Amino acid sequence: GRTLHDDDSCQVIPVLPQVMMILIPGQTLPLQLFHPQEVSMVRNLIQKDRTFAVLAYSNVQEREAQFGTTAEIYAYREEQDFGIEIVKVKAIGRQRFKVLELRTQSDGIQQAKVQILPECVLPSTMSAVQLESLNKCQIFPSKPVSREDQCSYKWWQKYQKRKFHCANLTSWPRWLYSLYDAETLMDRIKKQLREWDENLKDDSLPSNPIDFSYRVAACLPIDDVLRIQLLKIGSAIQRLRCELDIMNKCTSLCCKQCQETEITTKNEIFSLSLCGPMAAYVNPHGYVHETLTVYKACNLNLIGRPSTEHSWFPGYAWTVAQCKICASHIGWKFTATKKDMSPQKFWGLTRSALLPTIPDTEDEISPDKVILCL
Amino acid sequence: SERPFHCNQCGASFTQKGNLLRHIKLHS
Amino acid sequence: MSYNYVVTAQKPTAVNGCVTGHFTSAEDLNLLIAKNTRLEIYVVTAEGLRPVKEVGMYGKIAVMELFRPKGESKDLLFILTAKYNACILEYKQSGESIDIITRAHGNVQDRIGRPSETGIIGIIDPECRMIGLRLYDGLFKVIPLDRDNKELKAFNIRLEELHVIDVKFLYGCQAPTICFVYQDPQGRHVKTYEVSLREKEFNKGPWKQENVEAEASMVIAVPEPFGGAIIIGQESITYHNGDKYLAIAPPIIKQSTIVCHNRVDPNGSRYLLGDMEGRLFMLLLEKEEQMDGTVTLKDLRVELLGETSIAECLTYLDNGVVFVGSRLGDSQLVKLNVDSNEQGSYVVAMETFTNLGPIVDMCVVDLERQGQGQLVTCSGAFKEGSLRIIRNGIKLHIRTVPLYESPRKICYQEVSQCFGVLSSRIEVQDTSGGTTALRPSASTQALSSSVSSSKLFSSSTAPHETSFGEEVEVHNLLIIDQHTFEVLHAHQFLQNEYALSLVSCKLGKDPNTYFIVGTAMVYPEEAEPKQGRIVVFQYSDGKLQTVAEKEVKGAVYSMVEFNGKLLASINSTVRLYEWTTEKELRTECNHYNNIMALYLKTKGDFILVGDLMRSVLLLAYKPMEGNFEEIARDFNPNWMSAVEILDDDNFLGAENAFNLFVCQKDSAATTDEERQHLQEVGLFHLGEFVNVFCHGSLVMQNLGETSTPTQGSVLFGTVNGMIGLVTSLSESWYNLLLDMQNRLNKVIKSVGKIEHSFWRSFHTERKTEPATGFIDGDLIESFLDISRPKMQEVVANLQYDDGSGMKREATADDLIKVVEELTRIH
Ligand SMILES: O=C1CC[C@H](N2Cc3cc(C4CCN(Cc5ccccc5)CC4)ccc3C2=O)C(=O)N1
Ligand SMILES: [Zn+2]
Ligand SMILES: [Zn+2]
Repeated sequence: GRTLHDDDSCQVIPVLPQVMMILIPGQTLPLQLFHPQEVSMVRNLIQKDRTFAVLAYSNVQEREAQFGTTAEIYAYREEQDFGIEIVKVKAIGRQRFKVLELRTQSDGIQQAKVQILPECVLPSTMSAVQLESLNKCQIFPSKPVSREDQCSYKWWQKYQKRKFHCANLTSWPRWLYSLYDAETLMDRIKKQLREWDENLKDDSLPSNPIDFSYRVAACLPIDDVLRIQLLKIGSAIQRLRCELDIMNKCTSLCCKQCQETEITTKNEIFSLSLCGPMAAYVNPHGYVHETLTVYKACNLNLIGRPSTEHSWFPGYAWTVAQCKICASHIGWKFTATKKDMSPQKFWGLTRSALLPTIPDTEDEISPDKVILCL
Repeated sequence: SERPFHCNQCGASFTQKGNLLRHIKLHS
Repeated sequence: MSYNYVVTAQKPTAVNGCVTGHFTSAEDLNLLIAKNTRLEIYVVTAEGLRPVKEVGMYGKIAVMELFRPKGESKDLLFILTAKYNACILEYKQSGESIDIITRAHGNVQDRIGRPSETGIIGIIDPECRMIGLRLYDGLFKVIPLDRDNKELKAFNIRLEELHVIDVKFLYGCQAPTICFVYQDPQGRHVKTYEVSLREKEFNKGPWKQENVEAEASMVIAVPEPFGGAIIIGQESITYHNGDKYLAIAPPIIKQSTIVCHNRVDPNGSRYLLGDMEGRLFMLLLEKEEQMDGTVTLKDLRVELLGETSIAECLTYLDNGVVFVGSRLGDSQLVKLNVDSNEQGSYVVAMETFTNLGPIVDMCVVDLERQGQGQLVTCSGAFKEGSLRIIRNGIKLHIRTVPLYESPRKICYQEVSQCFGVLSSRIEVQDTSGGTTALRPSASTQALSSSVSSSKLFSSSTAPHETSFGEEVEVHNLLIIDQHTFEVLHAHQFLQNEYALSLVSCKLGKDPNTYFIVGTAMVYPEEAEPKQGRIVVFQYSDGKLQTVAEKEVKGAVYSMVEFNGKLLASINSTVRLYEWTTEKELRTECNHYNNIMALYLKTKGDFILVGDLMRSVLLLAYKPMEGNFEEIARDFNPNWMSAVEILDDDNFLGAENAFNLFVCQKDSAATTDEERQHLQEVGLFHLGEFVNVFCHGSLVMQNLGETSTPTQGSVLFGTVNGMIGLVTSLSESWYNLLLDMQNRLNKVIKSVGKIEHSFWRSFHTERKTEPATGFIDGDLIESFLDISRPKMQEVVANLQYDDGSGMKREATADDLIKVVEELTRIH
């Protein structure tokens, strides 16, 4: 079934030592166990509550953690892979908690006294001024269930005026209440995720904002130390707000493959022709590339000599460019042939090889701390 | 050093065959 | 740790319910009005309304219905509070002693259950067989009406339809039948179920589901002759009774949305209808006796009667006299003339009952006495927009100044003997491209007028257009004389410019006093604001001049005077400006926060900051460093409505479910962890929604310090017009007055037998704890109204701590003089 503790209660539950990655509630965790004490300890959990702790480490090398997530096992199977006899276990994140004590046992397995942090659920912001006669005008005549009719901000505009009609009884306008409204915040995200990657919004994302906020915290392209901030937030509203602030702070692009190398920033983008900054170009072998033009990029190595052969930008010669770290292909460096060419050198990055990320300040000369918003 | 081993995907030139094979595998 | 005392200065004035019936005696006709926690009982005379009794409850009155079960002389009153307290009340008079007795009571709350989007709905079967409550989605609570059920034991019934919008009990049905409009994916529909008290279950109704209009918002049960029901929507009025389904959209109604109704003819032939804009209609149900005695509905006709105040509820009394219960403006009595007047209106106002409406801002001014302060508020909305001047009678004297447009902020500029007020009026898009006003209001009928020169965003303008008919609100800064209260000047802001904050102060070395407004360019596609101004105005010689125009990156939610500098909050930044000698604003400091700096109160070098989710944050200006440094915080998510600095260590805020809370700077703070965390030391369920906090007192401030028993004085205005005052106490008084509260609770007769401790218990949908750090001043001051025998019951075996040695039996006469000391704070 489902084993769940009460809010704000102290619980003492074991921590698996091999685990280190942050577990967001809702997302699934598969594990591979070889050690007998790990297996024996998991076997005992199947008899009892089936729940263990997955910490959110701030420094995994020192094993420093202030919060984490409980994990409920739901799948157990003693498999064999590569001539090794291993147990494969699947668990799911459930409750959040605040780390209190980290007593380590006689085994390598260590116990953890911890206090369950509750999921803070707030009623409608306008519910606070009593559900009176304008209440019957609060509910909507269904949704348009149309991708094109519900993108109509004409619908989202009628949504705001009607949901927050009572805004004039308070000291703040309707549009401020929209900035704290989950459905609005959710759709603000969806519109920006679809901007990053085209995909079906209906199937891929859950409709519940608590499920939505957590699901997005998992798939956001961010460091797990930054992800700890999202794990602390108890209100799906503040969580959705924070994720929007992050999304707006992801102004740079890194290697999609290694994700350790900041290539370029959005500032460096530019439209070479009226075609746009990004366009789809073809090579002489039938390969199609969505190419982004940027003035400056770094942490790249060049391959081969420049060639004008089948150049997408006449007057420029391309040189294949790849990531400094993993050598996956990132694009091309375009260099002008003549002196009267306007930028003289620029870069053509293929989109599928890039991934947006927050500009890191690995230069410790000016490391101003990133402040997330609620 | 005339690099007659070309990748049809990105265009990289290579000077021996087996080096290009290492390359086209990273594309996947 | 903090000992605070809270008392009502003005009871809630807004009306949120009203019914007629025979509650006092079977003969005379009663009118019962609900004003949040107050309940007023009248008798309908031919002259006007004769007040009879006025009682308060320990709860926000959510349901109020009269009914006469079989074998009763007069009607009984059923009330259901916001905390789900149920009760049946009887009017009892013994010569001239009037008392409301509790026939039955109980709490009907369910552990587990989602409070419906549509709120609490309470309906009583017309045969008084039962009471139905729709409290949670998917459930229907039924209280069977037996003489036995004095505890109101009830049962829920599985309700397959989740999103129910309204429900009523139908007349002339074999079994008690309910009719309701619900929503599911296919649109809205209307359905009926029979209620079986024997089976404790649902059965098939008289006439199955039928499809209704998209905006069906109201259900009216039509009395016995007709049967069936009328469903009112946004553009249609329909009648349904199985065989027949008639729906009309007469052109006279399409322009507005109907929000309330009341029955005129007792058989149901006529109904009164009021819309959101103050209009008043009459609905006619044409009959046909068809021999037998079977009256069948033939048609529906609607007539426009006139304009009233924006009606929350209506109730026809008799002889064409109608009570208009209003929430945004003054409630009224109106006469319905059969023959129109010269304006065309068949309605004429008889009486006007003052409603301090929604108080959205206020300030205290001494104005004339130079000793006794006066409170000027921003009350009401739309055409009900108004100012109010409250002062002590020298009881409360209130003078009204109508504006006919919504006032938003107010502040006082003594230097020019006038007030600065931010207001907004609605205009409609014109076919020409411009906009057309709806009526003349304060901003339109001003002596002098001006519009700010389109400069900053004249070049930086986004391309978008407004369709014809769209309502668009225009913002103004009003200058109002502090004596006559006429609009001396009205400055209109740029199009799409939204005025948020307003202050009046002196800056830097400049001796001129300015009106500073923080604005925000609000666009529809732009979700968070990216453009705004801080304008400095100067009012000199009857004319308003723009002094400086400082662009910012976002919305200026708040501003405060901060020791000669202008402290503004742009989104999450807390920016400090300086007034250069060249009369311009130069940034000195920034502090980038985790939260949007919406609420801002300041005391010296402390700054209290808050966002909409009860995130409290305490900053401090470091003079040597020349920038801001954070002191402490307490982020517990919950809706927050306003906030105020009590003293250097206490902080007062108002949060969700009509609660009050006090956060305190942790004494015995040794770690930087606990130094930087504020402890919640006071929690209190006020019952009102606080919009604004204000330092000041409506009493003679008292020059010579006459050992004031309380320290501090904070006023606050609420949504229901209630004005309250909060003041701090000493440890011995709090401990004493607290024991006073618990003794009074034993001798005091509660209306509906609601436990006081339960009423004030801190409550939200998830968490419910008892109140701490707060004294119910209204309970203490009620000690003076009981009898001396009840006082001797209260004081019996009660000690103080005066000297920690002279604790003695408090006499009722010692104690009486003590409460009198507390009545003098308001
Ligand atoms: O601007 C851009 C970016 C580069 C991109 N290219 C170019 C490209 C050419 C080839 C083949 C073409 C045929 N030669 C034969 C040859 C040998 C010696 C000298 C000249 C010719 C081998 C490479 C393979 C892949 C790519 C590729 O991805 C593109 O099309 N346009
Ligand atoms: Zn890489
Ligand atoms: Zn390649």
